[PDB]
Amino acid sequence: GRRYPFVDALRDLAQDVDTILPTAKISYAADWSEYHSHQDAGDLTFHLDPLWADPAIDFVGIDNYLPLSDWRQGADHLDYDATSGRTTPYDLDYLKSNIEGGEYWDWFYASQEDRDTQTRTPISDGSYGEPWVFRQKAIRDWHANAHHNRTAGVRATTSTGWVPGSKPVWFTEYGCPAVDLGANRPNVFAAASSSESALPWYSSGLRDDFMQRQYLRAMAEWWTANGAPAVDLANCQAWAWDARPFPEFPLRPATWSDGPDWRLGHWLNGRAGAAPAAEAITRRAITRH
Amino acid sequence: LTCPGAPGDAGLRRFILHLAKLADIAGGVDAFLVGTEFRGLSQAWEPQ
Amino acid sequence: TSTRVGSGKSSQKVKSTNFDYAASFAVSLGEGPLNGIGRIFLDGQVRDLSEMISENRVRFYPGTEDQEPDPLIEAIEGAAPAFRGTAYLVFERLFLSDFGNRVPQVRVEVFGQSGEMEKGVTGVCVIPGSTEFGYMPAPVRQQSL
Amino acid sequence: MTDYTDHLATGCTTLARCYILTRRDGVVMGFTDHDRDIDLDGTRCAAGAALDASTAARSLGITPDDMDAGGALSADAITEADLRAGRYDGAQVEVWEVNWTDPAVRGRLGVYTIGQVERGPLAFRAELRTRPALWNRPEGRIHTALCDVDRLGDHRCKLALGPWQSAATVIEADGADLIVSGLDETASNIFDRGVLDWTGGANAGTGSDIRVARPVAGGVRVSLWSAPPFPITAGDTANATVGCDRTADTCRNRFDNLANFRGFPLM
Repeated sequence: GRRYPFVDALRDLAQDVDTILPTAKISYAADWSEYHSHQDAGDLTFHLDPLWADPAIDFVGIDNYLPLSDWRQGADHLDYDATSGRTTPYDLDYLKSNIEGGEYWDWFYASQEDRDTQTRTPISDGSYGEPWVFRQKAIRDWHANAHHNRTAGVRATTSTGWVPGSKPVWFTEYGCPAVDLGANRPNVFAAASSSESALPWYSSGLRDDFMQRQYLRAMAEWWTANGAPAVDLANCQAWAWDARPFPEFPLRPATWSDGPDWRLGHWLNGRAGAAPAAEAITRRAITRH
Repeated sequence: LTCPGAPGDAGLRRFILHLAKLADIAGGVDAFLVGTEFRGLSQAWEPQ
Repeated sequence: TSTRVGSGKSSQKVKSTNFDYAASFAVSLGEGPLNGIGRIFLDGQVRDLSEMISENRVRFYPGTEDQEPDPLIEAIEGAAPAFRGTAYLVFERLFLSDFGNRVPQVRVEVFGQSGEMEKGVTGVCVIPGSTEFGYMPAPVRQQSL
Repeated sequence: MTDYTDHLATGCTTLARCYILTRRDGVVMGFTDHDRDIDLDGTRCAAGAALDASTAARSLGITPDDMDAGGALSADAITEADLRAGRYDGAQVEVWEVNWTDPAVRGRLGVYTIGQVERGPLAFRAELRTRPALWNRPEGRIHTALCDVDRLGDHRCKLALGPWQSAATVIEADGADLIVSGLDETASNIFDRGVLDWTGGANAGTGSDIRVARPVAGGVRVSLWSAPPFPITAGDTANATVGCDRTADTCRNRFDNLANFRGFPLM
């Protein structure tokens, strides 16, 4: 049998925290793959936690950096503007459509070569009459239907998170990387040898606040678009905000990134929040003009 | 918030509980987190 | 104010009087609601916040169209000047007096309504980078290492 | 008009574009280009003389384009007196292109606003300026001195309105100096700088500003800033409106809208 020790320990820990504080709601944030089932041989049983279903944990949460769309689609992505008549290099609708359709549900990359060739391979099951149920993409769907375990490939009737309406999902972390592009890798945070440090595969060196705009607000709209806003819209915390860096004025928002952070040493577009010029023009026209 | 008791207790359980204790000192906290992304730990292969 | 000549003339001439013209200057940066008032100073980017909270906590008015109350600037006049929808920062009775009759123009950084993407987002992680005393609202006076 | 583009490709297309025009009054004249009148999309377009002049001026709003269509004057379609009145002025004309061959497909080639009108004894020429040109006019948002209570009842001004407004009829018609009745002596000098919308007649609630209001025998004699457009009959129904000087003291005395006074009396 495969009872992961960390999860068992977590259940015990949850009870202890609840005892210390009734008010505190305990949530374990998880990878998008972890939220459903991380595909594995013999660990294909759903990674959805029995603990998430369990009462002691009071909330279910995701550290979600799952790509809204994948930048490595070559011409098919945001380089499709001339060919497909796409209006802008950064198009909100297109990324939103990609997540909704099934980014990484039908858009996973089988090989590094696939990323290099800029093509996404569809994944589907239907063996049990069920579509790929380990879809990284499904979250509202994951909440909507209790997801049965798939141990060792073979399907299991029992479902982790047996009640479909489990504790509400939490958008604990989300957002685009500081650099340009990065739709393909939104988990990129500057560092040394750690996993987050690695940049998106073909992302431009120049930083883009607009890419953050492409995530953040569009992602919120996408969640509203999702039929059930299981995710905590109120608590949709983005990855970065701070006091010390770039302190021309304590991380002032309308700046691309670095300011007089040189004494400290910093590199983050995310904490600062940009203001879009085009929208402002339209409202100004209506009233001021 | 010095912790005596047992040295062995120090670690993740201690950290979470210590934070909970700090929250208790404050009084109450709306929400708590366990692990932001302990994926490797989450996939701990186990043989029963 | 005058200075004593001591024995030769009058030794009682010296006085410690402060500079005059302390007033509730109000600077209206722009019409309409405004937010993010920061980095304001007459002669430079900023003055010590810890040292100075100015007058009545650096009184400023956002620009509420429906009504704007008067902190004794229009109140004294009575019934004619209450402002509406004007982003005016009121500096009252705070003459520093380092300057003379002239008072240096004060540049205040403010955010015009905008940032729709920012408006849409509800949360940002409050503190990814944490120092030894990380989240302390009061400045933590530090003894030299 | 997508089919019309297909019709253009076939070459079997007969143009039936109709120049529907909505003025400030909102009366619509089809003025269809096609010689046989065609009713398109629920709008009858009579074959009134089409306005056709020289060559198409087309820029997609980068440059505002005034289209100088020249239309032979049609008495039914247009009246010179109304043009002088300006009811016609400010007209918005939408050019919808239709095919005589196919009635169903109608697409608006352009939306334009008549701006400059030149009249001739029997014919007229008009400039159909694009919407950006009107938008391009600059308000400027100036703020100084006088309160913005301004025109009463403005939403930003938030005037109380109510009691001060009055109803009156004209005892005599004297153009600018017409004597009016139904107005109290107290109302006079409070209606100074006011407006006198005339419900009766062509004006239909359109009122010349009253330059001065002075009470006289036979009812208050009202001196308007300008003579009313169209001849105004005596006894025409009228609406009497207060005039706001906008002096901060005046604003205060009359209405005291401290909440909404854009007044900076002392600087």
